[PDB]
Amino acid sequence: AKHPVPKKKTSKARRDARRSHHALTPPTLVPCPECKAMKPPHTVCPECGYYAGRKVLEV
Amino acid sequence: MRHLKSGRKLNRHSSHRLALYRNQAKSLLTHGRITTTVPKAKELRGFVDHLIHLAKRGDLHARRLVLRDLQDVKLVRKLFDEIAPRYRDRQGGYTRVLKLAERRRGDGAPLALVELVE
Amino acid sequence: MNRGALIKLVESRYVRTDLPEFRPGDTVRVSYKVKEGNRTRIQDFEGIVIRIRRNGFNTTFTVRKVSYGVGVERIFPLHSPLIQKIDIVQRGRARRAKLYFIRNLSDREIRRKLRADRKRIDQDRAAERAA
Amino acid sequence: MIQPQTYLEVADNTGARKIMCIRVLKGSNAKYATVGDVIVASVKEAIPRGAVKEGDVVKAVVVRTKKEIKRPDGSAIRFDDNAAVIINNQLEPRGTRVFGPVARELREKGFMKIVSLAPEVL
Amino acid sequence: MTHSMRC
Amino acid sequence: MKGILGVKVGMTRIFRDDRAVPVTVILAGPCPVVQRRTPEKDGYTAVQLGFLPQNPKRVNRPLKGHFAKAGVEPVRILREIRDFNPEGDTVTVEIFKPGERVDVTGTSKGRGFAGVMKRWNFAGGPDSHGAHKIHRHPGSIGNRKTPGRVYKGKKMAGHYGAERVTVMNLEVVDVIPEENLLLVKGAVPGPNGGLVIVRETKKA
RNA sequence: CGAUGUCGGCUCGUCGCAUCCUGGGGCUGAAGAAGGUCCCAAGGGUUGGGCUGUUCGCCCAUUAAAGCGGCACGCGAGCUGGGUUCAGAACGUCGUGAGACAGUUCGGUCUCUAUCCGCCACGGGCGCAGGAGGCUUGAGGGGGGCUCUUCCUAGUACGAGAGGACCGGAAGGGACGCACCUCUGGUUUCCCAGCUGUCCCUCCAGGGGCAUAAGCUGGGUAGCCAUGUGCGGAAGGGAUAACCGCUGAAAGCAUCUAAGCGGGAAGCCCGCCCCAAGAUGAGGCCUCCCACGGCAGCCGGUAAGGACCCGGGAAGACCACCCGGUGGAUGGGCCGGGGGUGUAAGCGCCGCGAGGCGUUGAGCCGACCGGUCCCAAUCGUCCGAGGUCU
RNA sequence: GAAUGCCGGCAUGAGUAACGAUAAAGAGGGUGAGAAUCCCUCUCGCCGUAAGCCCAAGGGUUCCUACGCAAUGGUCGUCAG
RNA sequence: CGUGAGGGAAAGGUGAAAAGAACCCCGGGAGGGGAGUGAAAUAGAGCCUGAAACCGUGGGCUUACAAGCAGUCACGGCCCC
Ligand SMILES: [Mg+2]
Ligand SMILES: [Mg+2]
Ligand SMILES: [Mg+2]
Ligand SMILES: [Mg+2]
Ligand SMILES: [Mg+2]
Ligand SMILES: [Mg+2]
Ligand SMILES: [Mg+2]
Ligand SMILES: [Mg+2]
Ligand SMILES: [Mg+2]
Ligand SMILES: [Mg+2]
Ligand SMILES: [Mg+2]
Ligand SMILES: [Mg+2]
Ligand SMILES: [Mg+2]
Ligand SMILES: [Mg+2]
Ligand SMILES: [Mg+2]
Ligand SMILES: [Mg+2]
Ligand SMILES: [Mg+2]
Ligand SMILES: [Mg+2]
Ligand SMILES: [Mg+2]
Ligand SMILES: [Mg+2]
Ligand SMILES: [Mg+2]
Ligand SMILES: [Mg+2]
Ligand SMILES: [Mg+2]
Ligand SMILES: [Mg+2]
Ligand SMILES: [Mg+2]
Ligand SMILES: [Mg+2]
Ligand SMILES: [Mg+2]
Ligand SMILES: [Mg+2]
Ligand SMILES: [Mg+2]
Ligand SMILES: [Mg+2]
Ligand SMILES: [Mg+2]
Ligand SMILES: [Mg+2]
Ligand SMILES: [Mg+2]
Ligand SMILES: [Mg+2]
Ligand SMILES: [Mg+2]
Ligand SMILES: [Mg+2]
Ligand SMILES: [Mg+2]
Ligand SMILES: [Mg+2]
Ligand SMILES: [Mg+2]
Ligand SMILES: [Mg+2]
Ligand SMILES: [Mg+2]
Ligand SMILES: [Mg+2]
Ligand SMILES: [Mg+2]
Ligand SMILES: [Mg+2]
Ligand SMILES: [Mg+2]
Ligand SMILES: [Mg+2]
Ligand SMILES: [Mg+2]
Ligand SMILES: [Mg+2]
Ligand SMILES: [Mg+2]
Ligand SMILES: [Mg+2]
Ligand SMILES: [Mg+2]
Ligand SMILES: [Mg+2]
Ligand SMILES: [Mg+2]
Ligand SMILES: [Mg+2]
Ligand SMILES: [Mg+2]
Ligand SMILES: [Mg+2]
Ligand SMILES: [Mg+2]
Ligand SMILES: [Mg+2]
Ligand SMILES: [Mg+2]
Ligand SMILES: [Mg+2]
Ligand SMILES: [Mg+2]
Ligand SMILES: [Mg+2]
Ligand SMILES: [Mg+2]
Ligand SMILES: [Mg+2]
Ligand SMILES: [Mg+2]
Ligand SMILES: [Mg+2]
Ligand SMILES: [Mg+2]
Ligand SMILES: [Mg+2]
Ligand SMILES: [Mg+2]
Ligand SMILES: [Mg+2]
Ligand SMILES: [Mg+2]
Ligand SMILES: [Mg+2]
Ligand SMILES: [Mg+2]
Ligand SMILES: [Mg+2]
Ligand SMILES: [Mg+2]
Ligand SMILES: [Mg+2]
Ligand SMILES: [Mg+2]
Ligand SMILES: [Mg+2]
Ligand SMILES: [Mg+2]
Ligand SMILES: [Mg+2]
Ligand SMILES: [Mg+2]
Ligand SMILES: [Mg+2]
Ligand SMILES: [Mg+2]
Ligand SMILES: [Mg+2]
Ligand SMILES: [Mg+2]
Ligand SMILES: [Mg+2]
Ligand SMILES: [Mg+2]
Ligand SMILES: [Mg+2]
Ligand SMILES: [Mg+2]
Ligand SMILES: [Mg+2]
Ligand SMILES: [Mg+2]
Ligand SMILES: [Mg+2]
Ligand SMILES: [Mg+2]
Ligand SMILES: [Mg+2]
Ligand SMILES: [Mg+2]
Ligand SMILES: [Mg+2]
Ligand SMILES: [Mg+2]
Ligand SMILES: [Mg+2]
Ligand SMILES: [Mg+2]
Ligand SMILES: [Mg+2]
Ligand SMILES: [Mg+2]
Ligand SMILES: [Mg+2]
Ligand SMILES: [Mg+2]
Ligand SMILES: [Mg+2]
Ligand SMILES: [Mg+2]
Ligand SMILES: [Mg+2]
Ligand SMILES: [Mg+2]
Ligand SMILES: [Mg+2]
Ligand SMILES: [Mg+2]
Ligand SMILES: [Mg+2]
Ligand SMILES: [Mg+2]
Ligand SMILES: [Mg+2]
Ligand SMILES: [Mg+2]
Ligand SMILES: [Mg+2]
Ligand SMILES: [Mg+2]
Ligand SMILES: [Mg+2]
Ligand SMILES: [Mg+2]
Ligand SMILES: [Mg+2]
Ligand SMILES: [Mg+2]
Ligand SMILES: [Mg+2]
Ligand SMILES: [Mg+2]
Ligand SMILES: [Mg+2]
Ligand SMILES: [Mg+2]
Ligand SMILES: [Mg+2]
Ligand SMILES: [Mg+2]
Ligand SMILES: [Mg+2]
Ligand SMILES: [Mg+2]
Ligand SMILES: [Mg+2]
Ligand SMILES: [Mg+2]
Ligand SMILES: [Mg+2]
Ligand SMILES: [Mg+2]
Ligand SMILES: [Mg+2]
Ligand SMILES: [Mg+2]
Ligand SMILES: [Mg+2]
Ligand SMILES: [Mg+2]
Ligand SMILES: [Mg+2]
Ligand SMILES: [Mg+2]
Ligand SMILES: [Mg+2]
Ligand SMILES: [Mg+2]
Ligand SMILES: [Mg+2]
Ligand SMILES: [Mg+2]
Ligand SMILES: [Mg+2]
Ligand SMILES: [Mg+2]
Ligand SMILES: [Mg+2]
Ligand SMILES: [Mg+2]
Ligand SMILES: [Mg+2]
Ligand SMILES: [Mg+2]
Ligand SMILES: [Mg+2]
Ligand SMILES: [Mg+2]
Ligand SMILES: [Mg+2]
Ligand SMILES: [Mg+2]
Ligand SMILES: [Mg+2]
Ligand SMILES: [Mg+2]
Ligand SMILES: [Mg+2]
Ligand SMILES: [Mg+2]
Ligand SMILES: [Mg+2]
Ligand SMILES: [Mg+2]
Ligand SMILES: [Mg+2]
Ligand SMILES: [Mg+2]
Ligand SMILES: [Mg+2]
Ligand SMILES: [Mg+2]
Ligand SMILES: [Mg+2]
Ligand SMILES: [Mg+2]
Ligand SMILES: [Mg+2]
Ligand SMILES: [Mg+2]
Ligand SMILES: [Mg+2]
Ligand SMILES: [Mg+2]
Ligand SMILES: [Mg+2]
Ligand SMILES: [Mg+2]
Ligand SMILES: [Mg+2]
Ligand SMILES: [Mg+2]
Ligand SMILES: [Mg+2]
Ligand SMILES: [Mg+2]
Ligand SMILES: [Mg+2]
Ligand SMILES: [Mg+2]
Ligand SMILES: [Mg+2]
Ligand SMILES: [Mg+2]
Ligand SMILES: [Mg+2]
Ligand SMILES: [Mg+2]
Ligand SMILES: [Mg+2]
Ligand SMILES: [Mg+2]
Ligand SMILES: [Mg+2]
Ligand SMILES: [Mg+2]
Ligand SMILES: [Mg+2]
Ligand SMILES: [Mg+2]
Ligand SMILES: [Mg+2]
Ligand SMILES: [Mg+2]
Ligand SMILES: [Mg+2]
Ligand SMILES: [Mg+2]
Ligand SMILES: [Mg+2]
Ligand SMILES: [Mg+2]
Ligand SMILES: [Mg+2]
Ligand SMILES: [Mg+2]
Ligand SMILES: [Mg+2]
Ligand SMILES: [Mg+2]
Ligand SMILES: [Mg+2]
Ligand SMILES: [Mg+2]
Ligand SMILES: [Mg+2]
Ligand SMILES: [Mg+2]
Ligand SMILES: [Mg+2]
Ligand SMILES: [Mg+2]
Ligand SMILES: [Mg+2]
Ligand SMILES: [Mg+2]
Ligand SMILES: [Mg+2]
Ligand SMILES: [Mg+2]
Ligand SMILES: [Mg+2]
Ligand SMILES: [Mg+2]
Ligand SMILES: [Mg+2]
Ligand SMILES: [Mg+2]
Ligand SMILES: [Mg+2]
Ligand SMILES: [Mg+2]
Ligand SMILES: [Mg+2]
Ligand SMILES: [Mg+2]
Ligand SMILES: [Mg+2]
Ligand SMILES: [Mg+2]
Ligand SMILES: [Mg+2]
Ligand SMILES: [Mg+2]
Ligand SMILES: [Mg+2]
Ligand SMILES: [Mg+2]
Ligand SMILES: [Mg+2]
Ligand SMILES: [Mg+2]
Ligand SMILES: [Mg+2]
Ligand SMILES: [Mg+2]
Ligand SMILES: [Mg+2]
Ligand SMILES: [Mg+2]
Ligand SMILES: [Mg+2]
Ligand SMILES: [Mg+2]
Ligand SMILES: [Mg+2]
Ligand SMILES: [Mg+2]
Ligand SMILES: [Mg+2]
Ligand SMILES: [Mg+2]
Ligand SMILES: [Mg+2]
Ligand SMILES: [Mg+2]
Ligand SMILES: [Mg+2]
Ligand SMILES: [Mg+2]
Ligand SMILES: [Mg+2]
Ligand SMILES: [Mg+2]
Ligand SMILES: [Mg+2]
Ligand SMILES: [Mg+2]
Ligand SMILES: [Mg+2]
Ligand SMILES: [Mg+2]
Ligand SMILES: [Mg+2]
Ligand SMILES: [Mg+2]
Ligand SMILES: [Mg+2]
Ligand SMILES: [Mg+2]
Ligand SMILES: [Mg+2]
Ligand SMILES: [Mg+2]
Ligand SMILES: [Mg+2]
Ligand SMILES: [Mg+2]
Ligand SMILES: [Mg+2]
Ligand SMILES: [Mg+2]
Ligand SMILES: [Mg+2]
Ligand SMILES: [Mg+2]
Ligand SMILES: [Mg+2]
Ligand SMILES: [Mg+2]
Ligand SMILES: [Mg+2]
Ligand SMILES: [Mg+2]
Ligand SMILES: [Mg+2]
Ligand SMILES: [Mg+2]
Ligand SMILES: [Mg+2]
Ligand SMILES: [Mg+2]
Ligand SMILES: [Mg+2]
Ligand SMILES: [Mg+2]
Ligand SMILES: [Mg+2]
Ligand SMILES: [Mg+2]
Ligand SMILES: [Mg+2]
Ligand SMILES: [Mg+2]
Ligand SMILES: [Mg+2]
Ligand SMILES: [Mg+2]
Ligand SMILES: [Mg+2]
Ligand SMILES: [Mg+2]
Ligand SMILES: [Mg+2]
Ligand SMILES: [Mg+2]
Ligand SMILES: [Mg+2]
Ligand SMILES: [Mg+2]
Ligand SMILES: [Zn+2]
Repeated sequence: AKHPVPKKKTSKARRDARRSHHALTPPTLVPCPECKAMKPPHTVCPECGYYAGRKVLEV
Repeated sequence: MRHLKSGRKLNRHSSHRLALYRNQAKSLLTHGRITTTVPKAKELRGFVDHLIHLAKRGDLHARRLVLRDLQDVKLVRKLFDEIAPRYRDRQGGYTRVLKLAERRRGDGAPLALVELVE
Repeated sequence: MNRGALIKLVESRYVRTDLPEFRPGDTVRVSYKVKEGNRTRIQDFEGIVIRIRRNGFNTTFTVRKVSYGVGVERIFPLHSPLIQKIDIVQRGRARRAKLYFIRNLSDREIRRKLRADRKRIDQDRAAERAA
Repeated sequence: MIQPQTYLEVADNTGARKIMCIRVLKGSNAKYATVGDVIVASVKEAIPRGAVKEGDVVKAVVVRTKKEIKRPDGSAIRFDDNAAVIINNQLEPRGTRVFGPVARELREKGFMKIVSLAPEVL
Repeated sequence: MTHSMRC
Repeated sequence: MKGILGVKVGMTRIFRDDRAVPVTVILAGPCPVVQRRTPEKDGYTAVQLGFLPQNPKRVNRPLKGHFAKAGVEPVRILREIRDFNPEGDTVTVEIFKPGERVDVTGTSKGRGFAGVMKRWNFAGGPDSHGAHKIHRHPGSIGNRKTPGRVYKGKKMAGHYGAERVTVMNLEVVDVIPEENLLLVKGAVPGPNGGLVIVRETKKA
């Protein structure tokens, strides 16, 4: 190869347009049915340790 | 292509991955429950389920087959005397995986618990 | 649906059950229907079964024989309608399923390697005593 | 599956012992020859005083192949060598004996004399 | 690295 | 111009006249007519076929109305056959007789991102004689300053397969109406379990 | 000349036509067959090798043919580096010499990261006056387009003989293309077995690690595959090219033309296969929702629906796509079948022993075809119309 | 306003290449505001004419212990030359 | 930096006076929010003034059928005085 190189400085407009896909999606949280704390669905509740109705974990 | 191919690789060569399953199997049967990453936990289910099932059969052949993977006669005794009778009338499904809410700080890894079933 | 059963159902019109059972290492004679010019005759092919690859109705088997100095291998569909009959000529005892290694053996090296399967030979003589 | 450079045994009494294919005489650019196909060949090894000698460029029809050939009845056949019989420009053998089995395919391809001279036809 | 020679 | 929706079951072979015949088995029927496309109403002529019955516990209200206007149980797939106007209200395998010729359309197997050698039968480079990291590379993709660009339609690496493919003029070997089965000589696009479409051939 | 890398080859094409072959023609010093010559024609095709760095060319064996040219002598941020083109060395030659030679000879560093245009693929956004879930039309593109042999007609027409047709029909090939895994043939990193050395468990027996990122060896399912299998080039309709006419003046005859009308190419248009309404010219049909509450707008709450999350998938880089989420067979287990390996361990018997035999086609057993709620897809959340104007 | 000018600052490339041998990791317990990365235990792997041990050069407190984690450590850090 | 001869930097400023921010609050700390000092604290020690490139938050106008050395001339729309 022969070491390709930027031909021009990218403009502020073009730099930021490339970043139009960079915003984070906020986390998906559901209320835990036992303690009502917000937590990711399909995970053992980190606040009360419940899942599928029963205690599973010590918090 | 991976069409209809079964079995994760877990970025380990063939003898590292095998030793990985054996050491997790030793750990889960020692403690009843462990935490790993989700993909490791999902693979451990079948590897352990087969060993528990052999202990359910309980003959000498089945004990020697299990000792290839588990190596520890004490642990195998525990599996045959204490663990296996728990599952005499349970047709498969000896292990369960539940996903944990919080990732590991140092690499963001999704974690999960694996445990023997009641 | 069950696709496997549908295929087995399609194949069931062509499955045979009249042929003898044999194993790699057995010596067999296949009476095979051949089209030669205008007529069709039954030409026998006798040799060692060196391979059986199984797949239900699609299982095939390979027979090796020496003929006027040249080794001949012949592959047969086990349920082909062109097979008249199969005659067990001899039971041999092999230790593996595929006998490719006998291509490189001398005739006496093969005889020393595939001695008569005296057990299955006695079971053959045990049957054929029907009444 | 014979191609240029392939050595072949000679299954006749013409004196040639080994021929090397230099052409597959099946169209403009056939890659391979099988039983029943004609090749052009150079005679690499011969016995003394025979009809054909080392260096002759001859024609030959292929009679046996180690690549198995398939048949409409679902069967296949396979020999331990690749063998040919030297012929003249009317497809007739230039010898008087054919040694070893030959493929039944030679019959429908027009090589009836070779088929009758053969000790077995498989 | 030997320079290219347009000679 | 007849057609029917089907499922690829799998390949096997059968013996017909001392000949081995490779076949692909297709479960085709039965296909309820769900809608008819008319020149008065739609601008052209075709039948909307249904295929495979579906759990109504999965059919939303816009679809339930559509099936209702035709008086049909809910089916999993709706596909049109163009210039087909069957007399009955249901299409079965019996519209094909052994010996007819059919075209079969399926979704080919997907190779994902495919290299130039697998996708386009390119030759690659040498594997020795100094070949430097180009063993599977396409080589040149153009000229120089004229035209100074690459042709549209240039064969390059990219996605390959999981595309619509029609294999044409296959022989119907057998029709097994009891089982809604179609035997077709040769090979048919796609995986076992994939949807296919079986039309009367356009070759003469 | 503050650098436009320079031969040949390889790869990948694409174009021109002064056409090498295949298709259509006129003339022939064209009997036939085969030629010669010119016209039309660029749709497709145009082989493998020996020699040389070679381009070219000669030769061998074939072929329907082995076309000639352009694209920076197309293509080194695509590869090569034989040649050419530094430094070493040598020969012939020239020079007193140092040195010199499109003269020869042997050797001699070819730079991981692509910003923009372009190209191949794939998403996100918004638009397409109400909003949705489906099914579609095809403007416009792209793909494809080759050809030979034998047989019948018929040993006929023609020809003294040798030889040998048109037209029409039939079968079988080569290469190429798409798809496929039933068969044939591969692979199959742990699916089974055998083997050595060593260390270990537990002494025997039985096992485990390591010898490669499989220690080695013999096999090998699904998948992915070609060497294997199916299918394609068309048919047909239309308009033409050269070319051949019908009728027919000007010009009492003649003239394919000036009015008019026929025939006529592998080429052109359509037909086949694929994409395709960002076709902003944003299309059509079927079905569903509906006029919610507050000062073409606004903001909230909903509708039909959609998304998120999760179980996954011959779908896949990611995303997308497709299936499923307890009203469930989606993955994992388990069970049955298939399939592979090829007769486990243990015990009994024979042998001093290595081993042998029986139990036994045994045991183990990925993915394939299925069954089964034993395990996990818990529980939920968030969006989402009220339809401008003549 | 230019001198491939000089000194300094700050951009672009870009959340890109890379994070330095493919000997390799897994779990449980503990500590701590915080742990894949520190400590302990079991399992696994690697070297073993070394990747073990002892001298000489050279280096010059890096040694041991307590307290620490801004920076140095290619990540992290409660650990550390 | 260099074996060495030798080469050879960068780096000034709170306030009139430390009165250099007790005490409380969040935080492991860093850092901040109050309180307090001061004529002044965007003089708070990373301290006079504090330009420019460069980065960011908020607001007005504008932009998803469109061809561009980016301006200029004209007209219209919207926002502001
Ligand atoms: Mg380069
Ligand atoms: Mg390179
Ligand atoms: Mg390189
Ligand atoms: Mg570079
Ligand atoms: Mg520039
Ligand atoms: Mg740039
Ligand atoms: Mg700039
Ligand atoms: Mg700007
Ligand atoms: Mg900005
Ligand atoms: Mg950009
Ligand atoms: Mg980006
Ligand atoms: Mg955001
Ligand atoms: Mg691939
Ligand atoms: Mg794929
Ligand atoms: Mg791969
Ligand atoms: Mg699967
Ligand atoms: Mg595995
Ligand atoms: Mg996988
Ligand atoms: Mg990796
Ligand atoms: Mg790795
Ligand atoms: Mg790793
Ligand atoms: Mg990685
Ligand atoms: Mg290993
Ligand atoms: Mg515990
Ligand atoms: Mg853990
Ligand atoms: Mg882990
Ligand atoms: Mg299993
Ligand atoms: Mg016991
Ligand atoms: Mg096992
Ligand atoms: Mg869970
Ligand atoms: Mg999560
Ligand atoms: Mg951490
Ligand atoms: Mg980290
Ligand atoms: Mg099947
Ligand atoms: Mg023999
Ligand atoms: Mg024998
Ligand atoms: Mg032996
Ligand atoms: Mg023996
Ligand atoms: Mg026996
Ligand atoms: Mg011979
Ligand atoms: Mg001979
Ligand atoms: Mg001679
Ligand atoms: Mg000689
Ligand atoms: Mg000689
Ligand atoms: Mg001869
Ligand atoms: Mg004979
Ligand atoms: Mg299959
Ligand atoms: Mg039939
Ligand atoms: Mg399909
Ligand atoms: Mg489809
Ligand atoms: Mg597909
Ligand atoms: Mg490639
Ligand atoms: Mg391809
Ligand atoms: Mg290929
Ligand atoms: Mg190649
Ligand atoms: Mg090549
Ligand atoms: Mg290659
Ligand atoms: Mg290579
Ligand atoms: Mg390279
Ligand atoms: Mg290489
Ligand atoms: Mg390339
Ligand atoms: Mg160039
Ligand atoms: Mg250039
Ligand atoms: Mg270039
Ligand atoms: Mg240009
Ligand atoms: Mg796709
Ligand atoms: Mg296709
Ligand atoms: Mg056909
Ligand atoms: Mg059925
Ligand atoms: Mg220059
Ligand atoms: Mg410059
Ligand atoms: Mg320049
Ligand atoms: Mg330059
Ligand atoms: Mg330059
Ligand atoms: Mg080459
Ligand atoms: Mg011309
Ligand atoms: Mg011509
Ligand atoms: Mg001509
Ligand atoms: Mg003529
Ligand atoms: Mg003549
Ligand atoms: Mg002519
Ligand atoms: Mg052309
Ligand atoms: Mg061309
Ligand atoms: Mg040579
Ligand atoms: Mg050469
Ligand atoms: Mg040459
Ligand atoms: Mg040249
Ligand atoms: Mg020359
Ligand atoms: Mg010719
Ligand atoms: Mg010629
Ligand atoms: Mg040539
Ligand atoms: Mg040229
Ligand atoms: Mg050219
Ligand atoms: Mg030019
Ligand atoms: Mg020139
Ligand atoms: Mg020149
Ligand atoms: Mg060039
Ligand atoms: Mg070039
Ligand atoms: Mg280069
Ligand atoms: Mg070059
Ligand atoms: Mg370049
Ligand atoms: Mg380039
Ligand atoms: Mg360039
Ligand atoms: Mg050189
Ligand atoms: Mg030279
Ligand atoms: Mg120089
Ligand atoms: Mg010399
Ligand atoms: Mg001299
Ligand atoms: Mg002089
Ligand atoms: Mg002189
Ligand atoms: Mg002299
Ligand atoms: Mg010289
Ligand atoms: Mg020169
Ligand atoms: Mg010179
Ligand atoms: Mg000279
Ligand atoms: Mg000269
Ligand atoms: Mg030279
Ligand atoms: Mg010389
Ligand atoms: Mg040289
Ligand atoms: Mg050398
Ligand atoms: Mg060189
Ligand atoms: Mg190189
Ligand atoms: Mg490099
Ligand atoms: Mg680029
Ligand atoms: Mg770019
Ligand atoms: Mg770009
Ligand atoms: Mg540009
Ligand atoms: Mg672009
Ligand atoms: Mg889009
Ligand atoms: Mg829709
Ligand atoms: Mg849909
Ligand atoms: Mg329309
Ligand atoms: Mg359409
Ligand atoms: Mg169109
Ligand atoms: Mg367009
Ligand atoms: Mg077209
Ligand atoms: Mg064509
Ligand atoms: Mg005749
Ligand atoms: Mg004659
Ligand atoms: Mg004809
Ligand atoms: Mg082509
Ligand atoms: Mg292809
Ligand atoms: Mg396939
Ligand atoms: Mg495929
Ligand atoms: Mg298969
Ligand atoms: Mg296969
Ligand atoms: Mg096979
Ligand atoms: Mg295993
Ligand atoms: Mg061992
Ligand atoms: Mg011990
Ligand atoms: Mg032992
Ligand atoms: Mg043993
Ligand atoms: Mg070890
Ligand atoms: Mg070791
Ligand atoms: Mg080795
Ligand atoms: Mg190793
Ligand atoms: Mg091993
Ligand atoms: Mg094999
Ligand atoms: Mg193997
Ligand atoms: Mg396989
Ligand atoms: Mg197989
Ligand atoms: Mg397979
Ligand atoms: Mg495949
Ligand atoms: Mg092939
Ligand atoms: Mg036509
Ligand atoms: Mg007239
Ligand atoms: Mg006239
Ligand atoms: Mg006219
Ligand atoms: Mg006309
Ligand atoms: Mg006419
Ligand atoms: Mg016409
Ligand atoms: Mg044609
Ligand atoms: Mg479409
Ligand atoms: Mg639209
Ligand atoms: Mg559409
Ligand atoms: Mg409009
Ligand atoms: Mg629309
Ligand atoms: Mg996936
Ligand atoms: Mg994914
Ligand atoms: Mg994705
Ligand atoms: Mg969708
Ligand atoms: Mg579908
Ligand atoms: Mg869904
Ligand atoms: Mg659902
Ligand atoms: Mg749900
Ligand atoms: Mg399931
Ligand atoms: Mg289902
Ligand atoms: Mg299941
Ligand atoms: Mg899975
Ligand atoms: Mg079985
Ligand atoms: Mg079996
Ligand atoms: Mg036994
Ligand atoms: Mg035993
Ligand atoms: Mg034993
Ligand atoms: Mg004894
Ligand atoms: Mg034995
Ligand atoms: Mg099992
Ligand atoms: Mg089984
Ligand atoms: Mg099973
Ligand atoms: Mg059920
Ligand atoms: Mg909830
Ligand atoms: Mg100036
Ligand atoms: Mg300046
Ligand atoms: Mg500069
Ligand atoms: Mg200067
Ligand atoms: Mg400067
Ligand atoms: Mg400064
Ligand atoms: Mg600076
Ligand atoms: Mg600077
Ligand atoms: Mg800076
Ligand atoms: Mg900037
Ligand atoms: Mg920067
Ligand atoms: Mg910078
Ligand atoms: Mg950046
Ligand atoms: Mg990124
Ligand atoms: Mg980049
Ligand atoms: Mg990258
Ligand atoms: Mg880098
Ligand atoms: Mg690096
Ligand atoms: Mg990276
Ligand atoms: Mg590393
Ligand atoms: Mg290394
Ligand atoms: Mg090593
Ligand atoms: Mg572990
Ligand atoms: Mg660990
Ligand atoms: Mg650990
Ligand atoms: Mg830990
Ligand atoms: Mg605990
Ligand atoms: Mg840590
Ligand atoms: Mg930490
Ligand atoms: Mg580590
Ligand atoms: Mg530690
Ligand atoms: Mg342990
Ligand atoms: Mg040692
Ligand atoms: Mg000292
Ligand atoms: Mg020091
Ligand atoms: Mg620190
Ligand atoms: Mg730190
Ligand atoms: Mg810190
Ligand atoms: Mg400190
Ligand atoms: Mg640091
Ligand atoms: Mg750090
Ligand atoms: Mg470092
Ligand atoms: Mg601490
Ligand atoms: Mg220390
Ligand atoms: Mg220094
Ligand atoms: Mg220096
Ligand atoms: Mg110093
Ligand atoms: Mg100096
Ligand atoms: Mg002061
Ligand atoms: Mg003052
Ligand atoms: Mg405080
Ligand atoms: Mg506090
Ligand atoms: Mg605190
Ligand atoms: Mg701390
Ligand atoms: Mg403070
Ligand atoms: Mg604060
Ligand atoms: Mg403060
Ligand atoms: Mg005050
Ligand atoms: Mg303040
Ligand atoms: Mg101020
Ligand atoms: Mg101030
Ligand atoms: Mg002052
Ligand atoms: Mg200052
Ligand atoms: Mg200041
Ligand atoms: Mg400041
Ligand atoms: Mg800011
Ligand atoms: Mg702003
Ligand atoms: Mg704003
Ligand atoms: Mg437009
Ligand atoms: Mg607009
Ligand atoms: Mg514009
Ligand atoms: Mg301007
Ligand atoms: Mg303007
Ligand atoms: Mg005006
Ligand atoms: Zn909770």
